[PDB]
Amino acid sequence: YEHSTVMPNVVGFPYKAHIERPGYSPLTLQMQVVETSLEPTLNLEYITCEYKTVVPSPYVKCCGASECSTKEKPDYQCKVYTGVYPFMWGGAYCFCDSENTQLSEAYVDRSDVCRHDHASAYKAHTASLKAKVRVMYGNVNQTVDVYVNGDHAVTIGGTQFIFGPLSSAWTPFDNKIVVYKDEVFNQDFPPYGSGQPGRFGDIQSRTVESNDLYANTALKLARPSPGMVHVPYTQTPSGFKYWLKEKGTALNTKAPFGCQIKTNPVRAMNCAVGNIPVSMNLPDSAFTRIVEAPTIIDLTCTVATCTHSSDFGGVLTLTYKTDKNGDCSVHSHSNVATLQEATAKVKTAGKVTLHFSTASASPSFVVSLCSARATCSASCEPPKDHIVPYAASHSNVVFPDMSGTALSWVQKISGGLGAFAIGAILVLVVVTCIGLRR
Amino acid sequence: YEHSTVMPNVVGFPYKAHIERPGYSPLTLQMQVVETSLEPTLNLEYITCEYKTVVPSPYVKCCGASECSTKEKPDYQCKVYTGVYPFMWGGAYCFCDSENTQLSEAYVDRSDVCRHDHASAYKAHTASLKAKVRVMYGNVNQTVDVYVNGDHAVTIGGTQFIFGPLSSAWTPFDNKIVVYKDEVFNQDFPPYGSGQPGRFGDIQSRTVESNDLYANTALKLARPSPGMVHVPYTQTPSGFKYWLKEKGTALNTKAPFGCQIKTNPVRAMNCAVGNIPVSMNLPDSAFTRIVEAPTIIDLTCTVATCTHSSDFGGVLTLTYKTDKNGDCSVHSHSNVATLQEATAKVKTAGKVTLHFSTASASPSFVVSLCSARATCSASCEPPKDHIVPYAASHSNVVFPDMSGTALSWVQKISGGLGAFAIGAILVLVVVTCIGLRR
Ligand SMILES: *[C@@H]1O[C@H](CO)[C@@H](O[C@@H]2O[C@H](CO)[C@@H](O[C@@H]3O[C@H](CO)[C@@H](O)[C@H](O)[C@@H]3O)[C@H](O)[C@H]2NC(C)=O)[C@H](O)[C@H]1NC(C)=O
Ligand SMILES: *[C@@H]1O[C@H](CO)[C@@H](O[C@@H]2O[C@H](CO)[C@@H](O[C@@H]3O[C@H](CO)[C@@H](O)[C@H](O)[C@@H]3O)[C@H](O)[C@H]2NC(C)=O)[C@H](O)[C@H]1NC(C)=O
Ligand SMILES: *[C@@H]1O[C@H](CO)[C@@H](O[C@@H]2O[C@H](CO)[C@@H](O[C@@H]3O[C@H](CO)[C@@H](O)[C@H](O)[C@@H]3O)[C@H](O)[C@H]2NC(C)=O)[C@H](O)[C@H]1NC(C)=O
Ligand SMILES: *[C@@H]1O[C@H](CO)[C@@H](O[C@@H]2O[C@H](CO)[C@@H](O[C@@H]3O[C@H](CO)[C@@H](O)[C@H](O)[C@@H]3O)[C@H](O)[C@H]2NC(C)=O)[C@H](O)[C@H]1NC(C)=O
Repeated sequence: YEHSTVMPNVVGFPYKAHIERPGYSPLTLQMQVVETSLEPTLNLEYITCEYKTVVPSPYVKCCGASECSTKEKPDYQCKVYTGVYPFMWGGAYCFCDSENTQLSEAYVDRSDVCRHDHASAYKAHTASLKAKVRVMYGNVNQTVDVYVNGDHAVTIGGTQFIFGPLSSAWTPFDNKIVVYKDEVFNQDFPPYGSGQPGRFGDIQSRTVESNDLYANTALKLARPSPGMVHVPYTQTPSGFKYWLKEKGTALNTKAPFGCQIKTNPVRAMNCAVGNIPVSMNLPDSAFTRIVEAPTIIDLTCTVATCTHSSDFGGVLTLTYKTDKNGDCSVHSHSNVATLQEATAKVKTAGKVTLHFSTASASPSFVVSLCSARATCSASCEPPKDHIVPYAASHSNVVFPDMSGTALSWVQKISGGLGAFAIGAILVLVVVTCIGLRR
Repeated sequence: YEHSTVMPNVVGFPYKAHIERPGYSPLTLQMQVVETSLEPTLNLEYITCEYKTVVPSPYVKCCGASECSTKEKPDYQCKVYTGVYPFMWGGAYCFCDSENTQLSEAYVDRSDVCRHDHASAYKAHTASLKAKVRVMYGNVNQTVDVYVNGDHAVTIGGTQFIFGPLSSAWTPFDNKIVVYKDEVFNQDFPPYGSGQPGRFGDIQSRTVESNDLYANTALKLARPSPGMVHVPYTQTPSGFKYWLKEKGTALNTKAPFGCQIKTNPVRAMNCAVGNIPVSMNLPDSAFTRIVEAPTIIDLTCTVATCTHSSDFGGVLTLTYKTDKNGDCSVHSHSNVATLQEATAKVKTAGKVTLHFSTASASPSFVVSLCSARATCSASCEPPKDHIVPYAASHSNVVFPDMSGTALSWVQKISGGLGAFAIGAILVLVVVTCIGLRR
């Protein structure tokens, strides 16, 4: 028996579906979303880590000269000075007083611990939703892992379940992403090969193990002081170490809809948005023939107490007359009130109790026990607690019924005004007819 | 010196850009797309391969009964038969005449070579382009590998190049893709866990190493014949073997725009569509001071022969008076004609020759030698060869100049008719003015 439904994408909300086969007693399912996971698709752009400047020892040439040699090193620098007269602890070598040269050399390189501490720059698009649902009906429990898209069928006790694509297409990750350890940032990073010194991305590597490196950190050599051997240099500080202390905010403490961001793999979890269509296919063994089900007649519904609070703040009583004692399925056909239980024990005593949760001043809904029906109306008083540590258990519907107190007053006033207008129109029509018949 | 341009995405087309700095002599670059690659993004769905049926030896219970036991195996079928009386070569065992029992057991499993011969079912989206552009100018000649999007800057001899995103967003891969060896198929495969027996996807595995397996081949057991031990069964043949014989076509021999499809990784190469914006940043050492370059005056452009064919079938001549000899940078400012060379040696003899390729009956373009200018117009005759094995070297513009023979005839006829109409209008105006003056 094929069936379909639409259920909210809220974690912990006890959705109940009612299936009415005409040759069998009604059946009630319960589906709950234990966990979700919004998995995006990532493409690595480059990898940034702190750099490490390498300064080889100077080559002081005594009584001669040396020439600069170019090399293919990241941000390589080389210069030759003239007129150096160095000194050491024992004395001063380079016997020639003035005709000596010193060759300074330096270049940048990736750090030693870059494999353990680096920031990745990604591109995020086309998120894929994956969920873990709990399905319980009849006497079968289970929890399953289902991809939320129209092409994954999972069977739970002979029933084939297909969870349709999510209603919305909203993702909390922008096009460009920077990932560091366990934090995700919505950042716009410079393109590869065009990084600026002192800021994020001064040195960039295509991959952790990639040999190629692009470095732009304004390394500049200076002339050594007289009578010294030190190879002076200057360089703008690391851009990664600066970005560490001035990155600002995150996405963990910034994401909308109250969903946590994690890493490895990057994903946003338990993130309440949209609706999830569901398609089923049940075998004949799930239902019970109508002859076995108890026969219920003369169903009347009364409400003892009501309080439109987050938890189940209502009590329901049903009176009936039965021939045998068995099991019925209880369902509410409107989303203004949600029943706590899905089955009840019908007995010859003719009285059962139910719990429901509502969020309107005056609810009106029809409840069914096995095959019977009954219309319930009640007056609910507001609660007293200001704040509670648990989520809402109702569908958040506030508009009262047309038979409520406020709507009754509105109806009475509008009826009086309409009666006055009708009398006015009748008098005017009578006068016009009398005038025209003259 | 920042510059920007737009160059076609055609392999082998010799695009030349003209950079005219106000303080320096003009420059002509040459860019060429040697190779192109279009890489989609794939998400593996499952793996399919030929199955193998495992039939354990029957358990014949002499003088007794046996009971079937359920197991968690892919497509497990077990049945118990009564009244069997097996036989062997020497004699029949199970002494009891009819109180025997045989237990038939069978189940299906992944084949032995499924790790070597299998087809992957992907989902392809958000293709990314990548090219290999050869850039040559002055004394620079190099080939670079570039990502064709606004986020990769590559330095060629001191100049920064940023190749913008492709103009169009056309990709030849549908949403769903099936890959086999070196062939890509545009196919719609059944969802995981809902495969049908006999067709593609009868057995599905989430990954080649994944332990779980979904199998649905309609394996059914039958009662053994009297006096034999054989465990009969019937099964729908493999779906992979049907698919290999009824897959139909491919994408290698079906893709538009004449672009080859290759596998490992999945990619479409040399696929001519759209335009590639190019951004540049040149240093001041590439140009030459206008004082050093020769001065050109009294430039006349005369066309010797023209034939609007695919190759460079036009010969051009330039006459000039120059003070000193050096190098110039020729260029054509209209895409009607495409020159072959981007540099000519000027001499005191005042005569240089150039080749161009055009595809219109009567072209009209303005050519510039260093800083001079000249307008060229010529009459071209069609070529006789019907088919040639090389691509067109022109921009394929056919509309002739307003000075061409056909448009000259049109202009003359329209002018005659307009003169007639103007004369008639004047006659009518004079007549009506005289009439109104009375
Ligand atoms: C031992 O110490 C003496 C100290 O003078 C060194 O003699 C010096 O040798 C250099 C290299 O041959 C000379 O430089 C040359 O200078 C001329 C100009 O006169 C120039 O044309 C050459 O190209 C070269 O640069 C230097 O003049 C000379 N000293 C003097 C005072 O003339 C000698 O090289 C040392 N030997 C060793 C093994 O250390
Ligand atoms: C379907 O399976 C789930 C999970 O096994 C069942 O939920 C489990 O319900 C039992 C009680 O019926 C829970 O045990 C008790 O939980 C309370 C929670 O405060 C704890 O204080 C007690 O010490 C005791 O452990 C159990 O925790 C709970 N499991 C989970 C994961 O929530 C569910 O009841 C099953 N369906 C049916 C119809 O039984
Ligand atoms: C040697 O051969 C004799 C053949 O007579 C075997 O005796 C057979 O033993 C089995 C033991 O299970 C008897 O089966 C039983 O049959 C009764 C009545 O049908 C049934 O109610 C029980 O549930 C059980 O199935 C079988 O009747 C009996 N054959 C007879 C009495 O003719 C003996 O087991 C053999 N010894 C071996 C194989 O070691
Ligand atoms: C700019 O540099 C490229 C390479 O960096 C030059 O490409 C060269 O192109 C010519 C022909 O287009 C190649 O010569 C060919 O060699 C093969 C070898 O079998 C021969 O069969 C052909 O008939 C032809 O002679 C040459 O190898 C190639 N240079 C390479 C690959 O290094 C290009 O010519 C340069 N630009 C200019 C204006 O010279």
